[PDB]
Parts: sequence; C-alpha cells; structure tokens
Amino acid sequence: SNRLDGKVAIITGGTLGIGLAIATKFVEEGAAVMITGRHSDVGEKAAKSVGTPDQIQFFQHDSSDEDGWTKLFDATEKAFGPVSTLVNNAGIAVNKSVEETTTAEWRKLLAVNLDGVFFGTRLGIKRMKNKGLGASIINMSSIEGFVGDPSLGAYNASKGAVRIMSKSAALDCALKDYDVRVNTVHPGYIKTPLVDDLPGAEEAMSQRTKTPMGHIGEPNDIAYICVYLASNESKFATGSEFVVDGGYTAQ
Amino acid sequence: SNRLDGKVAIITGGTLGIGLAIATKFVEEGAAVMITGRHSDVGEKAAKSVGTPDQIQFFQHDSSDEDGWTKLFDATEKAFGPVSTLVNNAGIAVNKSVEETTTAEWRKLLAVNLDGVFFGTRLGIKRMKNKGLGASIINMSSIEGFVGDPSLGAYNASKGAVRIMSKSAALDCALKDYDVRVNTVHPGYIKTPLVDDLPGAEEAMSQRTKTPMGHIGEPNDIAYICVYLASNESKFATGSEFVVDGGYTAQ
Ligand SMILES: [Mg+2]
Ligand SMILES: [Mg+2]
Repeated sequence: SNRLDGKVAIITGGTLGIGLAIATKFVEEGAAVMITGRHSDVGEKAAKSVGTPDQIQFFQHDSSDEDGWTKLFDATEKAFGPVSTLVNNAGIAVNKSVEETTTAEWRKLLAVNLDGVFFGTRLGIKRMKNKGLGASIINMSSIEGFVGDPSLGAYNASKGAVRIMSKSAALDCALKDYDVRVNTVHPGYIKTPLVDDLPGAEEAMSQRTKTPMGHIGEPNDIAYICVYLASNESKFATGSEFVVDGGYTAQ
Repeated sequence: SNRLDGKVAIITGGTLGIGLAIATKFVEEGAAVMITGRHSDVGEKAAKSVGTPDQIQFFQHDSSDEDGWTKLFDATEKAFGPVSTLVNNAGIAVNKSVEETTTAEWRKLLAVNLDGVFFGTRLGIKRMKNKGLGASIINMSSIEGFVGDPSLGAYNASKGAVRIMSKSAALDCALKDYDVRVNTVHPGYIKTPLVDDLPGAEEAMSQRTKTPMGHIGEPNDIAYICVYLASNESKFATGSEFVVDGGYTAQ
C-alpha cells in the first residue's frame, strides 16, 4: 500500500503491545522504524520479528532519560536518514487515587508520561522542522486524557497534560510553517499480554457501563489511526485528538 | 449575604490579583481565610487590608513545598478550626513555546502549577473528608486548560494536567462519600497591576480575535464563581470546569 513511503519513524515503547503494532504496520506501509524500550532482550527480538535492519532496528532507552533522546535521534538518522515521524508511546501506570498517590509514585509516572513526551516533542520539533519531510508527532494518550478514573489520579494528570501541551506545539509549528504536525491519539481499553496478566481486568473493561461495545480493542486498532496520522493523508490535521474507545467517552 | 457561613478557606497565592479578590469576597461572605504567598511584606499588608485576624491571616508558603503544606493546614486549623475549602490558585508562567522551553523552565513551572496543586488536593482530601464540612476544592486553571497557546507550552501542560486530575479526585471523593467536591475554574484574560505594567498587553488581549467582548475581565469576575463553588449552593457540582473568559474559547 506504501502509505508511509520514505518515512523514518521513532516509536517509543515500540517493543510491546500498542507500540509494537504501530511499528509492524509502519514497516508494512514502507516506513523505516527505530523502536525503543527498556530491555534489549525483548527489543532486539521484537525488531527482528518485524523485519530486516534496513526496515527496523531497536534502541535501548527510557523515555524519561533526556540525554538519551539525543543519542536516539542520532542513531535513527545514522541508520535510516532524517527522522520524519515520532510516536511518543512509552507510558506507565500507577493504580492509585490522587488521595492515595505517594510523591515517589507521582514523580515516577510524570517522568515517563509527561517529561518523556515533552523531551521527545521538543527535540522532535527541533530535528524534524523545515526539512520538507511531512513531519508528524503523534503523542499517545488515552480516554484518561478526557475523563477521570478515580483510581488513576497521576495517570489522568499526565494524559490531560499531554493532550493540551500537544495543542500548544501544534499551533507553534503551524504558525511558524515548520512542516511539523502534532496530534494526540486516545485509546480506550486495548487487549495486550499485560492486560491478559491481570485476572478480571478485560472482564471489567468489557462491562457495558465501561465499554459500550461490550469488548475491548486490539493493538492494530491504534496502529491504523497512527498510520493515517504519520502519512501525508492527514496533512491538514494538527492540534486534534483522535479517540478509538469502543464508545467509552460517548456516554 | 453570609453565602460562606462557617467556611474555613485556604487560598494559595491569595495576596495578589485573582487570589486576593477571592479572599476579599470570601471574607465578605462570612468565611475565615488563610492566604498564602512568597513574601511576608506583601502578605501581612494584604491580610490586614481585608479584615481582622479572626477573619483572615497570612501564611508564607511556596505551593511547590510539600512539607509546608502540612504546616499551612496545621496553622489554618489552629487559627480558624477545621479547613472546609481549598483554592489552589498559586501559579506561575513561562513565556516559551514547547520547542523553546528549557528543562529548568519546565521543572520550575510544573513544581508550582502541577505538583503544588497535587500536594494541596491530596492533603485537602485527607484533611477535609468525612467531617460534614461541605468541603470544596477549587483548582484554579485558565483558558489554557482547554486551548493551546503557541507561546505557553509548559503552562498549557500544567493546566491540562490539573483539569483532568481534578476530575479523578472529584470522582474518587464522590464514590467514597467523602463530602469533598473538586472543580476547576478557567479565567480568560484578567486585568491586574501586572498586566497594567506591560505596555500594549491589555490592548492585544482585548482584540476581538482574542476576547470577543473586546475587553478583558477583572479579579472579581473569578471571585464570584469561586464563592458559588465554595458555597453549599454548588453541592451537586463536582468534576466540572467553569469558564469565565469573555468568549475566548467559544470561537
Ligand atoms: Mg528489504
Ligand atoms: Mg462518560
């Protein structure tokens, strides 16, 4: 289909789940991809599973590591040429209400879910602007960027932050004619091995009072909207929020 | 009209502008008030200007100071009895795009605008739940919790964070029957001495492409919605955002 002909993408947290599905579909559509993750055993196997080194490689990185972002961009460009596309997908969760969140939990979650997305967005603008690449920054979020969950307080803070920060970046890039778009993607519940590892989680998420479709999604649901946003098909979309949630936020 | 009969309020950043107007109207409506600010020269004059120590006192505090929060709730309880009402109003600005934000600027602004609001909200829930106080946490925000501004990147992140974190807190308090409401307030542009000191700032904010009313607001515009939210008049309002912006976000 070649919908991402010539694109060079970084996908943070690309070795598992949603990130891995995005990476897989990006390679299928002609993009060269650098996936990141915390563990080199998982990451090297993930890249080889998707394609050859001319298509996809792994780079070990914690998205909260500001200095490592520079090496990540350098390694990606050395492998594949100038980066056109950044998917800020790496994220973690803390299962606590605001009331029950420790300051250590707060700082750990914000380091990945907010600081890391800031570091990637800021550096991506600088490295991606003014190169005629049709550059696109896709900031992964979730339904928790729109609605509260009583037991995801810090997570809610991080997703609301990325939702509105992304609009600021989108506007600055558009007003300055940078040729960089910035958008957010908001999955509802998505089946991954990690959800499968939590007894009863999918069953609770599939209740009609949570997901009206009565089931949860799959990683390719998020990969397909990310192909659209990375592609030049979405060249007029910037500062927007794309929800794929089985009806969660419609009620 | 005694709309805040018996209430005991903490107002962070209560020595200037919006915070001082909220403190003034809260005292008029029968609340006891502890205002905070950085500077004891400003804060002691401000409290004395509003009322007697039985009505209003000052407590020196940086809202980023986690231990100081414990001291502030202790001092307010000692002065006035159990705290019923918290206005998280302290905030700062950085005039930078996401691209042009330094990490130091990012961490300085989030320390006040996000961590400080988290510290206050978390402690407020713990100290005001289950006391029959009609407790209310008002998290101050702005139009930049809804829309991007290309030159307020970190500020946008902080306001989006507080917007959705406040919904999480509202839901958990409601579900647990804590008798604590949490809401956000979103001023547009407000005339203050700080705006008056920057030639042409008010004129630019008053252009119809910014504020459709063709002028900016005043601190009492925000004080009046805060009286409503602190009062038992708003006992069914929780998890909501209240915008007072001259039409800014309507276009
Ligand atoms: Mg090949
Ligand atoms: Mg709903």
